[PDB]
Amino acid sequence: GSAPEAQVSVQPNFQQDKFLGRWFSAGLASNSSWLREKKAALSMAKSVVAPATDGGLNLTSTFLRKNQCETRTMLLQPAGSLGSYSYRSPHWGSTYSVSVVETDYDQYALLYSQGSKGPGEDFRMATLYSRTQTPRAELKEKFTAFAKAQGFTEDTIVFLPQTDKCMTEQ
Repeated sequence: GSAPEAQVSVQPNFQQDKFLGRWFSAGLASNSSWLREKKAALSMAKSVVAPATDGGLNLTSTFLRKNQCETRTMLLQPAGSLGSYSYRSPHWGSTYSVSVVETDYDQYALLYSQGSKGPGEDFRMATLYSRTQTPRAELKEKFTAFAKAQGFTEDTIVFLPQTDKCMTEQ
């Protein structure tokens, strides 16, 4: 039948090693009311990408709320081709393909999460992971203009600031 590989929203022959690492919260984009109700609950956010034992990817996401920091692990599998992984929670029954459109850890990275459930149904959600601790108003304009070019407005774009409220490591 068909052949593997599928650049649905991934990057070229990039090195997955230059995509991992502890990423910090920056911004996001999607279509839902919850996206707004979450902005008010802004807090610590740290996603650490790590190779999965099942040849996939296990990233740990940090989150703060009510003076409490809880970590969330997610073991994703390969989508036929490295540089891309889809999360499938059997306990719930929801699939989501995660791809990497762009990556520039030196400043930020572009993620792509697709949602599918039932006859068709498609969802678009981009994740901008900022590895820098010094935002640039010029980049903010570069990001806003980018999402704008994709026919998307601020109404479908959330902001995820970064704050050292809690952390620990060697």
